[PDB]
Amino acid sequence: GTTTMGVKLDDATRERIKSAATRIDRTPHWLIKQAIFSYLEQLENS
Amino acid sequence: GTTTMGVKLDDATRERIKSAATRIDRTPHWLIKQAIFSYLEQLENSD
Repeated sequence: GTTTMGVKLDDATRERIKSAATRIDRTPHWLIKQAIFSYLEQLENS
Repeated sequence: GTTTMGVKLDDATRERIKSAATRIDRTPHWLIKQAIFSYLEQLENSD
């Protein structure tokens, strides 16, 4: 029960993700999932 | 330019995104992008 979804991002955003992930010793993939869970927690909380 | 990167999501996460996106009149793709923007801003800001 796992699927790969494509997210279309401009190069500026991609580079922001890469830089941020490295700083926190994470992969860009982790960073995106963390982003998703954080935003979902904020929407679902209400 | 533009790049497409694959995010590996389990079905529970995929359905949560779909449900929440519909509730806010958006697509799952938009929601993921918004999540990214919001998280990056919080990550980049000085406290």
